[PDB]
This record gives sequence, C-alpha cells and structure tokens, in this order.
Amino acid sequence: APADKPQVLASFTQTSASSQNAWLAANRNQSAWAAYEFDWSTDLCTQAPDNPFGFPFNTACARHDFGYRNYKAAGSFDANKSRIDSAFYEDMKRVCTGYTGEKNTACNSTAWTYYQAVKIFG
Ligand SMILES: [Ca+2]
Repeated sequence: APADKPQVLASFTQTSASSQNAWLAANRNQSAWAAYEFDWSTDLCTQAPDNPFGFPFNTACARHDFGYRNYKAAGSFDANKSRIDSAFYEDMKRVCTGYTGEKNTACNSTAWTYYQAVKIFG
C-alpha cells in the first residue's frame, strides 16, 4: 500500500459532513483508489435494529462498514471504533435533518437506537 494510506483512511472516516462527502465521492469512483486496496464491501444495515418507519439509513451503514472493515484489516480497529461509531450517528442524524415535526423525533430516536447497538455489540 501507499505510505499515505492511513491518512487517507482517516480522512474518509471523520464525523463531519465533508468527510462523509469525501467518502461518497471515492465510493463512486472506486477505481481511482485501487492502489490503496481498500475493502469496499458492505452488508448495509443487515442485523441492525428494526426500522418500522423505513428511515433510509443504508448509506450511513455503508460508510460504517467501510470504517470497521478497513480498520480491522489495518490492525487498529480498537483505537478507532468509537470515532467510526460516532460518524455513523452523525451520518444518520444528517438523514433525519430532512424530516421535521414528529417525524424528526422518530427518525432521531431510530438513529440513536442504531448508534447504541453498534456501540454495545460492535
Ligand atoms: Ca453493516
């Protein structure tokens, strides 16, 4: 791997919207990143808590799998887990931003439930 792989990896897994956006753009052109041999696989929100209202969290689950799979392969999952879990929560709250009134509250409550599940069983 290239010697700046750790920096790149860190840049795609911060909690901010610009880090989420940098990752989406790279996910869209995986081929430009082949030299880095990242694991791009994802099972979306499989094995997550129930989502009766259908809030669309698949993109957030995807970036969360990217942080877990790639930090485990780098041998530094324990030291970075909690950031990846928090970035997951921030991605989900950015989804909930498009709902208002009670729906926002319901979205936020499902997002917290997802966050807590990875925080505890991750
Ligand atoms: Ca997953």
